[PDB]
Amino acid sequence: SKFYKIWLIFDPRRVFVAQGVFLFLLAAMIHLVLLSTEHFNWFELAAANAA
Amino acid sequence: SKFYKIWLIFDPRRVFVAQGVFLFLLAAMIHLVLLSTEHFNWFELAAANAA
Amino acid sequence: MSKFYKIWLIFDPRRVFVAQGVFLFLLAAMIHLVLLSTEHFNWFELAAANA
Amino acid sequence: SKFYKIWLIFDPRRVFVAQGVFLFLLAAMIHLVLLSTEHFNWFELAAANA
Amino acid sequence: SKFYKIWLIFDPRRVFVAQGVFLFLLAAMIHLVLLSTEHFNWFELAAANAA
Amino acid sequence: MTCTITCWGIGVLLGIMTTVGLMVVGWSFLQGAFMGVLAWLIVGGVLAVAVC
Amino acid sequence: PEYQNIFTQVQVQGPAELGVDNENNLTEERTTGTGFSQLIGWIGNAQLGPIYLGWFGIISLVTGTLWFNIVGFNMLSQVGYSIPEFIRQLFWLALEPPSPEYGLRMPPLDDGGWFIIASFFLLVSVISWWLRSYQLAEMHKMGKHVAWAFAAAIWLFLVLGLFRPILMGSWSEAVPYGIFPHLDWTTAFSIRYGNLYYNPFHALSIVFLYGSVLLFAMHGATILAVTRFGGDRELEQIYDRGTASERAGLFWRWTMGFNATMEGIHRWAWWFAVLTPITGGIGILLTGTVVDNWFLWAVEHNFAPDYTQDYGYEAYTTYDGFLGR
Amino acid sequence: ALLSFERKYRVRGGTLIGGDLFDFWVGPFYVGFFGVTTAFFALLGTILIFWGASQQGTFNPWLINIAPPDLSYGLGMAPLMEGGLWQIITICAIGAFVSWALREVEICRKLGMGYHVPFAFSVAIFAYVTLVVFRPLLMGAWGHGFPYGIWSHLDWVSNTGYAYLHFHYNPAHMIAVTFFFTTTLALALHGALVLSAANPPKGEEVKGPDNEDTFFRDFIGYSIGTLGIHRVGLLLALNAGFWSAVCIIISGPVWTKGWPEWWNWWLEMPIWPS
Amino acid sequence: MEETFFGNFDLASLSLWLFYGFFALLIYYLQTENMREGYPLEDDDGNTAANQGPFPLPKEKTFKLQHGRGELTLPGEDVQRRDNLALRKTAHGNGFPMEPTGDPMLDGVGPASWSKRRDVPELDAHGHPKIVPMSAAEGFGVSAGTDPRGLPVMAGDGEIVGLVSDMWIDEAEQLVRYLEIELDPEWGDGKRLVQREMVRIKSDRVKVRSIYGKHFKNVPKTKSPNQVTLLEEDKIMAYYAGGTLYADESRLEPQL
Amino acid sequence: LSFTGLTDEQAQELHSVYMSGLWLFSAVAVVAHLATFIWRPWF
Amino acid sequence: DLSFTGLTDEQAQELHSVYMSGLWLFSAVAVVAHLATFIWRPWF
Amino acid sequence: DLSFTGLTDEQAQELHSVYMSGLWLFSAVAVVAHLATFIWRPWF
Amino acid sequence: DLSFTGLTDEQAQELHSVYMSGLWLFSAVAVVAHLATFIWRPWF
Amino acid sequence: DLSFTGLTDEQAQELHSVYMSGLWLFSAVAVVAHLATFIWRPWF
Ligand code: BCL
Ligand SMILES: CC[C@H]1c2cc3[nH]c4c(c3C)C(=O)[C@H](C(=O)OC)c4c3nc(cc4[nH]c(cc(n2)[C@@H]1C)c(C(C)=O)c4C)[C@@H](C)[C@@H]3CCC(=O)OC/C=C(\C)CCC[C@H](C)CCC[C@H](C)CCCC(C)C
Ligand SMILES: CC[C@H]1c2cc3[nH]c4c(c3C)C(=O)[C@H](C(=O)OC)c4c3nc(cc4[nH]c(cc(n2)[C@@H]1C)c(C(C)=O)c4C)[C@@H](C)[C@@H]3CCC(=O)OC/C=C(\C)CCC[C@H](C)CCC[C@H](C)CCCC(C)C
Ligand SMILES: COC(C)(C)C(=O)/C=C/C(C)=C/C=C/C(C)=C/C=C/C(C)=C/C=C/C=C(C)/C=C/C=C(/C)CC/C=C(/C)CCC=C(C)C
Ligand SMILES: COC(C)(C)C(=O)/C=C/C(C)=C/C=C/C(C)=C/C=C/C(C)=C/C=C/C=C(C)/C=C/C=C(/C)CC/C=C(\C)CCC=C(C)C
Ligand SMILES: COC(C)(C)C(=O)/C=C/C(C)=C/C=C/C(C)=C/C=C/C(C)=C/C=C/C=C(C)/C=C/C=C(\C)CC/C=C(/C)CCC=C(C)C
Ligand SMILES: COC(C)(C)C(=O)/C=C/C(C)=C/C=C/C(C)=C/C=C/C(C)=C/C=C/C=C(C)/C=C/C=C(\C)CC/C=C(\C)CCC=C(C)C
Ligand SMILES: COC(C)(C)C(=O)/C=C/C(C)=C/C=C/C(C)=C/C=C/C(C)=C/C=C\C=C(C)\C=C\C=C(/C)CC/C=C(\C)CCC=C(C)C
Ligand SMILES: COC(C)(C)C(=O)/C=C/C(C)=C/C=C/C(C)=C/C=C/C(C)=C/C=C\C=C(C)\C=C\C=C(\C)CC/C=C(/C)CCC=C(C)C
Ligand SMILES: COC(C)(C)C(=O)/C=C/C(C)=C\C=C/C(C)=C/C=C/C(C)=C/C=C/C=C(C)/C=C/C=C(\C)CC/C=C(/C)CCC=C(C)C
Ligand SMILES: [Fe+3]
Repeated sequence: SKFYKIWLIFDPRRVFVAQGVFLFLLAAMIHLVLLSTEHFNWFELAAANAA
Repeated sequence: SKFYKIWLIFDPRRVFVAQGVFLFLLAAMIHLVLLSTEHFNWFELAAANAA
Repeated sequence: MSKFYKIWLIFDPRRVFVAQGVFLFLLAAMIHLVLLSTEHFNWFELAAANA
Repeated sequence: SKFYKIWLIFDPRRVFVAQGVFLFLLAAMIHLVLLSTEHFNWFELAAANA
Repeated sequence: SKFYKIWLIFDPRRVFVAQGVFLFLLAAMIHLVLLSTEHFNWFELAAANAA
Repeated sequence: MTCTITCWGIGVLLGIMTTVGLMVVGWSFLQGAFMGVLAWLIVGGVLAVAVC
Repeated sequence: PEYQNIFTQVQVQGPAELGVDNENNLTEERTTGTGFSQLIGWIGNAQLGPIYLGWFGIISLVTGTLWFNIVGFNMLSQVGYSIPEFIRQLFWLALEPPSPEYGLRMPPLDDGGWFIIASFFLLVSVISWWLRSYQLAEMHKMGKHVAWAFAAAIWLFLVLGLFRPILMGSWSEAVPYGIFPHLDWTTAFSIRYGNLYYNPFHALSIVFLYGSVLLFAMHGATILAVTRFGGDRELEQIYDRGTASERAGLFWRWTMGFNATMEGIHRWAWWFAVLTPITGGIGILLTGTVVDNWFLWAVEHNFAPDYTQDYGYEAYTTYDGFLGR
Repeated sequence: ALLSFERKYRVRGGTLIGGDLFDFWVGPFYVGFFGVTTAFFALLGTILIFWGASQQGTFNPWLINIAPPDLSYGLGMAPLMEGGLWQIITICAIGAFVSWALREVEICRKLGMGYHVPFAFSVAIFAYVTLVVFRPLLMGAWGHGFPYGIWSHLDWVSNTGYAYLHFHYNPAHMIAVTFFFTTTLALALHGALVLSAANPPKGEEVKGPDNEDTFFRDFIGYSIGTLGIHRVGLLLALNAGFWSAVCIIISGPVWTKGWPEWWNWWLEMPIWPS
Repeated sequence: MEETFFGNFDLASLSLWLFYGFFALLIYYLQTENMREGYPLEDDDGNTAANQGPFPLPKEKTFKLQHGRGELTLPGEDVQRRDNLALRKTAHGNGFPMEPTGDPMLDGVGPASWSKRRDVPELDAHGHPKIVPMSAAEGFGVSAGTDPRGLPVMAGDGEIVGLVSDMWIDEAEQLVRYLEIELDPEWGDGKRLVQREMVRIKSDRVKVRSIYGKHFKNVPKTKSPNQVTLLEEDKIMAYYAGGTLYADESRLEPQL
Repeated sequence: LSFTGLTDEQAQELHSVYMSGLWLFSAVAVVAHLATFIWRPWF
Repeated sequence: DLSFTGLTDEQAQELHSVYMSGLWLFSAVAVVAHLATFIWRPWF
Repeated sequence: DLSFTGLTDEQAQELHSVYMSGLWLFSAVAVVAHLATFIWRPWF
Repeated sequence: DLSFTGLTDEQAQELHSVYMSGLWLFSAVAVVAHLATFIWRPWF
Repeated sequence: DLSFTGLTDEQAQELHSVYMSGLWLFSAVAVVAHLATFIWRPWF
């Protein structure tokens, strides 16, 4: 719609840096909770297979 | 697309340094994760194969 | 591929060369130290075994 | 090759001092590693040959 | 040959003191690691010879 | 200032919430307090820097 | 109430100060990259100015990182390269010194061999940093008081890890490279050699450690008390004594009967701090080489207190009484 | 006697109580209403120590030991030769320390300077107070204070430290010790700059504040300034006194187990995989 | 070695006595280094006292002052001594306070007393005056805190004496030193300086509590509006701190 | 109106590119999630 | 006309052209490397 | 154009040419060293 | 053309020729020393 | 032509000649010392 006006408030260079840092940290955190579980831990799951 | 405009916002000198340390640190972390697993530790696997 | 030479326009050759030299050696010492920790790739311990 | 141009980037004083300290530190380190082992320690090998 | 030009970039006053202390500490270190060994300890060997 | 201190106040308030929130779902006081202190420094610090 | 000069009420920031220069050409090794932090400027200077990098600074930093890496990477290998376990046990892991059976000889890498190599790089890094302090003072045409004071700290650093192990003839007497482990070594060191409280030099070093905190609280508060008379400009008060130096002197003269000057306070300050490791270095050197039991030394020299009361808890209460039953 | 510049500062007034009744100088010392009480309490405590030393049987300064009462006596008064003399000296010691701080207020008020010095001394008093009355009150007996002996009060530290099986693992001891080793480091470095700048090599002009300011910029890349070092130096010392009070007031009133066991919260966090 | 020289005097015991001798010499050296200023002692009447202390005066040391200001040998006659002090003894003997003969704040005695420093501005490394107004300074501005320029100045009794017109900074250390006060016609005539350590800055005003409204007209002035000499700094600062005790009788008299 | 000193036309141009990147980042994430659900469903 | 780094629109495409080529060259090796290690010890 | 370090387009070409030749020589040694190591004690 | 350190191109070539002369002399001693040690106690 | 230390070519040439005389003299004594101690107790 008219969401493009957000850049009249947010500095594009100041928000891109924050978005890039946030996205990677979020991705690493979700990848880490999976390994904490015993069901979705593909590293330990592969060891169980062919054993 | 027209993603080239990111360089009108990001300074190439500052971005290139940022991903240079990020890429290696990410690569070192993943290589270390495998060394902590019994299944993917290629150093310990070779010892077992010899015996 | 053939036009990567432009990286020297962004990067100062003086500081890149100094950083590369430190990183390359610190890399080389890391793997050499890693190998010496393993029981299979320790060339000093292997020579004693063959005695 | 054309490696002589490395001195156009690097200061001759700076490389030589850095290289001198770097070379000695390796030589002391590798010699110490040899002394650690039981097979390449030339001091105890002479003792064992007695 | 041509090594005499090393004095064109190294200050003789600065080198000699660095070249001087380094020789003594090295000589002291070797005389110490040599004394620690039982085979090459001339102080302990003389007592053994006298029996 | 009057905004950095206010943003710091939100951080310490969140840390108290984080401490009691983790104690409710188990954990312990010291375990909860550590994450509360950690949340105070990060969220409180980010708020004071992200907006002034 | 009156404004106590603990936080600056207003900060002014101008062009960055690149520092003074002379014919020694200090500027050619300076980074010339400055940044201003307002958070730290509430209590001190707000400028993170350029740092002089020479060769002693570079050598120390590179060799210091090698010691940091060798100790650190050994710890990571000890827990099998498990990063979550490395973080969890970070304060408990260490690089233990060699076993006592190897004497002064080079031990195997897994049994203290990497400790000696890492300690070699730390020794180089510390000495190089001392040379940088000595060189910078000479290039600035200033006194060598910074180098001499830092040499006093290195004296305990050398004695604790280099000089004493040689005198005992065993590399096993060094300090492990760990957060909690070097606290364990500190406690075990006192227990093994009697009671380190009864070491006269340990007692003397504590006198100068307490005096150091004592005197800097006294000096820090006195200068803040006279900062309304421009007392924070200590150097100008030495060359031209103002009312700030007079009142600061008279305050202590009326309190404890004698005082100092604006210069002489820093001679007291320098000497108490410098004597803290100098005296402790002598005490550690004599421990094991000469005494081997400090409480028995105290009993022999008649300064160990004697007690006449009983020792068991049965002489003061009962098990049922303590439990309230 | 006076100093070369002392006469113009010895003016009447500035007292907190007593006015000009006690407002005079004895030698270099300033006597106030609190200088009278300081003289009384300090002399009374000093004499009682030697009276107890006489009955102890020894006058050796190393061996003199005035000990608190037993834990059985609780918070009440004890016989003078069975621990009551220690309690009286503690009252005298507290009265002499508080009077000394209040006397410093009168002196710095007469000189028109700040009250930073008496406030800093109060932290030292607070550390002494939390060792002899505050902690014994929480633990319920006057026998938990340290004895008044040169070497006896080290034995109290040794046993109190080992009463928790490892006293280095105390989190507040960890913080408090870090402040001593740093305050001495700050004291050594600050005292070196002023000495180095004011005493350059022979034949060289003395250096100003700019030269020492740029030295640490060249040395560690950051200089806190002439005002900042005293401002942060007081804070490091005051924090050292405060955190040392914390480490001993939580040992027994707040924590009774061994101090290594405290860190079990970090080892057994739910986030750590098993 | 574990063998004693005599009785029970081993190497550890010998090192202890060596430190005792060294410490005694160190204390003697340290104390004499503190006697470079203020000695000989003198008495309340101004004559040299019969007692001078157990520590003799140290040997002369020379400071090579920069910017061509000559040398300075600290042990000697003091050029900072003040003359014609407006004080009278309250007792015929020694050890009793002096009573001012006039206005203590004007005469500069007690808490309001200054010292006869050099009548030249303090200089930075380059040689220019150290403290200058921000109007002369180039590239300097307020980066944090509350800007006090333009705020009214409220005295110790609540009177408003004027508004802050300028503010003097130490460009060498980037630190604020003084605030200029534009005195109102009802209270003063021109501009006065107050050091930053006696002023508390609020959101709408700056408060100085050591000086009442009527004491502002007598604050010492600077010879020039672009720099302040060491003597003027010492006179200005002493005046404000002297008001912490001489502003009114309630401050001088005991609080209890 | 414009706190960033950026005109309306530029902001509209900037948003269109940002949307194009956001969809591409989301499209990869969608494809990745079907792969994970097929291999090891969590519902 | 918009630029926060002083870069020109025409030369921004020039910089991005080689960055993408560096991206594909770096990624191509990684894909081959991941293919090689999946044959060695698959994780699925 | 687009000079951030003062180098010209023509200047940087031979600097990269020698660097790549130096890169290949360093990499060629590593391949030979790695090939010898795999024969001596294989890790696969 | 390009000289960050200041010394000229022909000057650089003169210094490098001497540096390689020293480098090969240092390496030649190392190779002989390494060869002698391998005959003494081989590590392969 | 070049001197980072402000010494002319002639001075450096004769400075090195004196330095090498000391270096060879130091090494000559060391060689005899190692030769003598090898007869006493060889380390090989
Ligand atoms: C059970 C414990 C034992 C004990 C065992 C010891 C032992 C063991 C020692 C002391 C020593 C000391 N003890 Mg004790 N001590 C005990 C009880 C006490 C008590 C108390 C209230 O009970 C106190 C206050 C003290 C106080 C002290 C200090 C007086 C003294 C330390 C000197 C110093 O400053 O070190 C400061 C010096 C160093 C830290 C070395 C500095 C290293 C170099 C200069 C810096 C290198 C930096 C490094 C490279 C890292 C840099 C990284 C940066 C990030 C870049 N002990 C009990 C009895 N004590 C020391 C001593 O004896 O002195 C004579 C000592 O060795
Ligand atoms: C911020 C904390 C630091 C600190 C600060 C500090 N201390 C201070 C001050 C400040 C800022 C002062 O202004 C004040 C002063 O004027 O010093 C010269 C002072 C002071 N701190 C002192 C000592 C002192 N400070 C110590 C440490 C510290 N104080 C900390 C490191 C220590 C330790 C821990 O060892 C000691 C021993 C004095 C020099 C002085 C206080 C003088 C005083 O109180 O005088 C009045 C009393 C007497 C003259 C005699 C009193 C005698 C008693 C009535 C009887 C004995 C009681 C006592 C319990 C005996 C115990 C003996 C055994 C333990 C051996
Ligand atoms: C004895 C009185 C006090 C004292 C005095 C003292 N210390 C001193 C001095 C003085 C007078 C100095 O002048 C000197 C100094 O430089 O001060 C700023 C110093 C100093 N003493 C220090 C600390 C210190 N002081 C201590 C204690 C004390 N020394 C007392 C409090 C102690 C203790 C408690 O033992 C310590 C640990 C240093 C801060 C400093 C000089 C040390 C130094 O810089 O050594 C050179 C080492 C390095 C530059 C590197 C060290 C290791 C790094 C952590 C590695 C880098 C890691 C990084 C993350 C890179 C990672 C790379 C990888 C990811 C690839
Ligand atoms: C865990 O680690 C373990 C496994 C333990 C380990 O060992 C890891 C080992 C690892 C990683 C090996 C890393 C080593 C490397 C990379 C070797 C680099 C070594 C090099 C490059 C040698 C150059 C030497 C040349 C010089 C230094 C001087 C030449 C001498 C001449 C004399 C110079 C002067 C000449 C002149 C002509 C004068 C000047 C002229 C004018 C002024 C005109
Ligand atoms: C399992 O869980 C755990 C363990 C937690 C885990 O692992 C979590 C991991 C997770 C979440 C991964 C997330 C990481 C991601 C997403 C990283 C992708 C990385 C990317 C995309 C970067 C590629 C960069 C390659 C380029 C681009 C090279 C280009 C190089 C060339 C050489 C440059 C070209 C030259 C120039 C430009 C010259 C300049 C030009 C001019 C001057 C004209
Ligand atoms: C366990 O221990 C292990 C680890 C195994 C170990 O030890 C490791 C050992 C390692 C790494 C060996 C390290 C290598 C070494 C040490 C080789 C360098 C040695 C050198 C280079 C010898 C210089 C000798 C020079 C002299 C001695 C005098 C000559 C100076 C003369 C006399 C100067 C004349 C003075 C003048 C002023 C000239 C006058 C003219 C003018 C003024 C114009
Ligand atoms: C169990 O729960 C646990 C696990 C606990 C949990 O916490 C669950 C997770 C939770 C709740 C997180 C909630 C997730 C959220 C909120 C997702 C936010 C994610 C978003 C929003 C994705 C944006 C993607 C935008 C991109 C990636 C654009 C690409 C940009 C492109 C590249 C364009 C860049 C610009 C240019 C190229 C040029 C522009 C300039 C000019 C045209 C001038
Ligand atoms: C836990 O980790 C474990 C599992 C242990 C692990 O191992 C994981 C390790 C991991 C992931 C690290 C992966 C390493 C990587 C990616 C490093 C690639 C290294 C690279 C790319 C560098 C090579 C090329 C550099 C040279 C060597 C150039 C030669 C330079 C030449 C010689 C200079 C010539 C220049 C001139 C002559 C100048 C001329 C001047 C003018 C013309 C003016
Ligand atoms: C993420 O990054 C990576 C990098 C991966 C990582 O892991 C991070 C690294 C991590 C976490 C390591 C953290 C380090 C820790 C906790 C170390 C604390 C250190 C402590 C407490 C020091 C104790 C006191 C030491 C003394 C007192 C020495 C005295 C000895 C000196 C040195 C004398 C010299 C000794 C010798 C023996 C001489 C030998 C010489 C010859 C033989 C010539
Ligand atoms: C018999 O075998 C059977 C049983 C059949 C079998 O095998 C069953 C298996 C089956 C069915 C498949 C199960 C596996 C699956 C599904 C694998 C998951 C697949 C995944 C995870 C896809 C990865 C792609 C992620 C990338 C590659 C992202 C790239 C991210 C980029 C890099 C974005 C970051 C870059 C930026 C620029 C953003 C920054 C922006 C600004 C700064 C603005
Ligand atoms: Fe000071």
